[PDB]
Amino acid sequence: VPDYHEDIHTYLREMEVKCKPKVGYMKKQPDITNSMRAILVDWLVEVGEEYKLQNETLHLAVNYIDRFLSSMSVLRGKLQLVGTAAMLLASKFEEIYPPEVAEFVYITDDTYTKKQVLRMEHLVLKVLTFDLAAPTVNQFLTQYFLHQQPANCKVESLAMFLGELSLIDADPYLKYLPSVIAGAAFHLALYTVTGQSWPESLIRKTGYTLESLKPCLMDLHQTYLKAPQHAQQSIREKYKNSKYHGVSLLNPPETLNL
Amino acid sequence: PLVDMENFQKVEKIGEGTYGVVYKARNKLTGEVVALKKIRLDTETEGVPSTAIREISLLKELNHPNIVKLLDVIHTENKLYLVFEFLHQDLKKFMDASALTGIPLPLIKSYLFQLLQGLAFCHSHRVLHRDLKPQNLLINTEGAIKLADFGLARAFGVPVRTYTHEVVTLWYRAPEILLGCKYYSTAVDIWSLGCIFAEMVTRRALFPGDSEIDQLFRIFRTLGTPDEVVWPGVTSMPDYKPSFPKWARQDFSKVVPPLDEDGRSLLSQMLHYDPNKRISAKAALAHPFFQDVTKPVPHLRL
Ligand SMILES: O=C(Cc1ccc2ccccc2c1)Nc1cc(C2CC2)n[nH]1
Repeated sequence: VPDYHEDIHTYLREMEVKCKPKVGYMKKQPDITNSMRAILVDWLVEVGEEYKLQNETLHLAVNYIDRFLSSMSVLRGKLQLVGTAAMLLASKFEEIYPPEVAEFVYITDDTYTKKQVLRMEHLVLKVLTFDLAAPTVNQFLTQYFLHQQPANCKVESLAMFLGELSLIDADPYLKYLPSVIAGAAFHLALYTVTGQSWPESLIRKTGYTLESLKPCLMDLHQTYLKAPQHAQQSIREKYKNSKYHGVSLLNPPETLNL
Repeated sequence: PLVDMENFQKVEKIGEGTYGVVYKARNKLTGEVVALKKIRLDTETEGVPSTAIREISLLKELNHPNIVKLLDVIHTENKLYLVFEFLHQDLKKFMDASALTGIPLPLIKSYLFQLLQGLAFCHSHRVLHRDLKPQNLLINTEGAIKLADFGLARAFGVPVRTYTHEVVTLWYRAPEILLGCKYYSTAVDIWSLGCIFAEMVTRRALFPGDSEIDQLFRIFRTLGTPDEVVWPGVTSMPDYKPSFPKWARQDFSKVVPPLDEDGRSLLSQMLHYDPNKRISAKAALAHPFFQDVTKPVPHLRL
């Protein structure tokens, strides 16, 4: 356990409240829908797999996209340009060496130009006012894992899996803070793999009781159950790999007995 | 955008660099003196550089007296300007100018104290500096010192992976990095600080390596080649070699002669081999070495 472990969690909790996008922004977009967003994010996951990007990169990009769309009306044919720019910026921020812009233009099947991508980068930066270091579910899970005596790789992969799935559906995850989604994912994964529950140490650390996580937990469990039937499958595929101990193949418990 | 740039009068060039150029400038309307870092965006047509992305996004989150203030950001069609508060000198030039007389111990103590405060703030805000060296530390006539140059900085809400290219200049590079560890930790910034502390005190770089292997040997020759007992796991690290010479640890009173018991104690804790055991900026601030810290003003030969 680090020396600034606590100060950092406290600060992350403070910042997550600030980089929070508008929950009801999609209803106010005249041309795009949740499904279109779902399709975009699913696509970003593939891009991330194609260029072997960190998972954190994926989460930042989604955060950039949801904040951008919370104040800028975007048309169908431009949604992907916004997401491409968001992935480019996220890569620059998180990756050791991001793919060149040309690669991002390529993965769009030349739908846009190097020029359009760089201009959208500028606009996104302006709209977000260069505040790119946002807290993600990934970051909270990381902090949470240090509070796991029985360090279990299967538990971690699965929590990561459930955290990643929440990115796909604005409804109902947009209304939950990253620390809460992480909490639910952590418990659900721990429960499914070891039968253990939200640990006392994290209750003290986060102030979240199993009770407070219930609303999100019930939703995450539902997403888990329906996971195989979902229109978007890039994440399940990704988590079949041995790198993640094939946790997307694990069967979700029937009930949570909360 | 270009309206703001018109309000600045260029005074003189402060420094160069890859990212671009830094000029001392003056706000024509307010009279405020600043440092303008100009970045050309047509020298790669790769968009905004990753370094700017990070320095800007991380720096605007760090507001502390011992961290350089980013006042503004102006993004034109092909140019990116970062506006910083202005400080009279950087630690490297000052150390250079203090060669004959040396920097008074009270001022050295004051500077370390302030540097640890700035660093503690960075770390408690999940930011790793990663490039602490005399050149990146700014000082003014009042006796304050501030961390600057956050181009290589990184948020570690999620572990930061090691990169061959993006690394501290050799002389201040932590041993874990030289031995090829997987992830960075706050410990690498503390190590750099210890090296600077020693350099200020003795008037000579502590570990002036010529190469990576030579850097490691310089460190081993002074602090002793580390073993499993001193640093659990060291022999298993990627670049560790069982053929490494086995040097004995040099007596600290001979490495930094002008230092007293407290100074020697603090320095050795900052240079502890095991990164998990290396003292933190926070705990260093509580060390009895700073029992009598004050805030002297330097003799700046401007
Ligand atoms: O970097 C210096 C010291 C310096 C160095 C060289 C000079 C040459 C001429 C005039 C003033 C000069 C001042 N100061 C400074 C740099 C900055 C921001 C870029 C970080 N703010 N203040």
